[PDB]
Amino acid sequence: PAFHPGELNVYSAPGDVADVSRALRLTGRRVMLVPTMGALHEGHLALVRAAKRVPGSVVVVSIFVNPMQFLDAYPRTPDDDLAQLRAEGVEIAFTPTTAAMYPDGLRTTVQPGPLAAELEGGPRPTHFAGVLTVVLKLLQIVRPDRVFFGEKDYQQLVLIRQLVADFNLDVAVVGVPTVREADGLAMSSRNRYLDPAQRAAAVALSAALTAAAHAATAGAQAALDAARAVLDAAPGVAVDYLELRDIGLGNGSGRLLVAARLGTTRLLDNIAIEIG
Amino acid sequence: AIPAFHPGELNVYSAPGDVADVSRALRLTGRRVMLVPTMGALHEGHLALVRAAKRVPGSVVVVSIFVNPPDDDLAQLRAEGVEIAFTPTTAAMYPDGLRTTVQPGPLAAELEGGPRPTHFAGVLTVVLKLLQIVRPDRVFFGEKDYQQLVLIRQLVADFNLDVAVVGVPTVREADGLAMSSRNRYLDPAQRAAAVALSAALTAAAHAATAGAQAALDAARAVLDAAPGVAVDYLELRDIGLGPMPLNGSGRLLVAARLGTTRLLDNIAIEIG
Ligand SMILES: Nc1ncnc2c1ncn2[C@@H]1O[C@H](CSSCc2cccc([N+](=O)[O-])c2)[C@@H](O)[C@H]1O
Ligand SMILES: Nc1ncnc2c1ncn2[C@@H]1O[C@H](CSSCc2cccc([N+](=O)[O-])c2)[C@@H](O)[C@H]1O
Repeated sequence: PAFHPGELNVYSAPGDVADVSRALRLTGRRVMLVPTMGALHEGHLALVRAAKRVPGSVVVVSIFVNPMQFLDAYPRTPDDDLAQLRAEGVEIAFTPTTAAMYPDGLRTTVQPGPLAAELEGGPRPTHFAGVLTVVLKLLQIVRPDRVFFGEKDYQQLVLIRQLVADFNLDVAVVGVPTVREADGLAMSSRNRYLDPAQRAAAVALSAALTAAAHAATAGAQAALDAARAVLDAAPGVAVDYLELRDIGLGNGSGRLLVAARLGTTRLLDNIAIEIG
Repeated sequence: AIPAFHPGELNVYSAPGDVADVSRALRLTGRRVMLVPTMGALHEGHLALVRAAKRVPGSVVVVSIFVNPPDDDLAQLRAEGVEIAFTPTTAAMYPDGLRTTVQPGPLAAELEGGPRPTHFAGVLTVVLKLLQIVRPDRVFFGEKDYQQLVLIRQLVADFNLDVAVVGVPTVREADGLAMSSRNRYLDPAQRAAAVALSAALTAAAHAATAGAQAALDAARAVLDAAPGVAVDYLELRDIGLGPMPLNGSGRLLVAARLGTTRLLDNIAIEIG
């Protein structure tokens, strides 16, 4: 497969991107991987820009809607995605087919640890097995020096660090802070599914979290009650969970995580919390 | 700084990071890294794996010795001209206990997975780890554990691992008995009866010109002629351990208990 530096090169075949990545590493370029499900927004572009700033980097952005972590409802805009990558000066997009990634269906897979059964995994007990299986595959195909994930999906980031540690993967996991709208709303491809009213109410998630982070000088109870009060004051926000955990998602430094529904649209957000 | 490596000597590393660093450094110097996973207690069967790895031009041979949850073994490797032994502790391999693991496909529940339903999840997890630590160009496994070999091929294909899996033919005693450290536990009567596994398989392989049923019936007759041999299974499958096709290549696998000693063997079969 051909590779043209300073241009966007799109490969669909795992063998092609593997070959190009290997070649590029051999010539001294450091391979950065940004796994995505497409429908790219500024949150994804922050990942790309973090990748870019690593000197000598070549940036691979994968776009794959992984059926195993689910599907028909997921936003798909491939045209726009590659345009954005071109604008960002990304040199490699990897856009594999389902058949190329899963020629044998679900055969060997990744079994995450107990964290996958909790929070996002509570009602979706196979979700993270899906995510970790695909991320492992992407990591083996691309063999990046570093792989970039958003903090917005904090439990996912934690589990990917677990995958990496547990399987001795020779990749550094880089967590990138959540990119937010002007009012604080965490950027998400799911935000498009909010009407004007729901969009207005949705600010309560980030407002609750930031209120909690500042309340936290008064202790964990204060922080949680501050967040709960903001969410309770929000018209038509239905809370699935609001949980304060250790940073590894098992007191002093923690992470406060929220998941809520606005209509049918389920939103997530989380924030660093320092107690005292 | 990259850990010390002395060419032509047995270099022993216990730290995963150390062997990772040396393997990476060596491959950059134009060596091809060969991995031979073992559980120690080495015999000629394991040496055959080592010798296969050694004959690859440019090879550096990494033999791991690890029991999934010594000086004699090292002497044998030294004598084989192996340059790297990797001897990690359980704590070094599992610093966070069992957390993320590999879930094999359904083949792992069959055959050997009958009595041991989680056995292969353990093997694939540790093999995946060793692969990621050492990043070998090729990894060597004996055909004696054929189902394990097939499952490792599935692991490598399924997770897109960039390693060649090399199956090495089973090394046998003079009478055909597959070499295994367990053979030592057999008393004379049991050791004599144990020959029936290999004899049954080789009979089947030659009977196979007359078809699959002839091959199975020949093997069963041989096993039926042996006292104190409790057959756990005797199965003819295709080479990937799916159902046997009407003709073509297959594999015949047997497992049996002699007292408390469980023995396995298997053989290539060509049907008709
Ligand atoms: N507002 C935001 N700010 C920062 N990062 C954000 C973000 N919104 C999303 N992201 C970040 O953009 C990425 C979204 S997809 S990457 C995870 C994944 C899961 C399953 C399958 C596959 N896959 O097939 O490659 C990949 C996440 O890293 C998210 O945390
Ligand atoms: N007679 C024989 N002939 C050829 N190969 C033989 C053999 N006897 C044994 N072997 C071969 O010697 C190797 C034995 S150990 S490698 C598999 C394993 C299992 C569990 C845990 C771990 N682990 O913690 O790294 C590794 C196999 O490749 C076997 O097929």
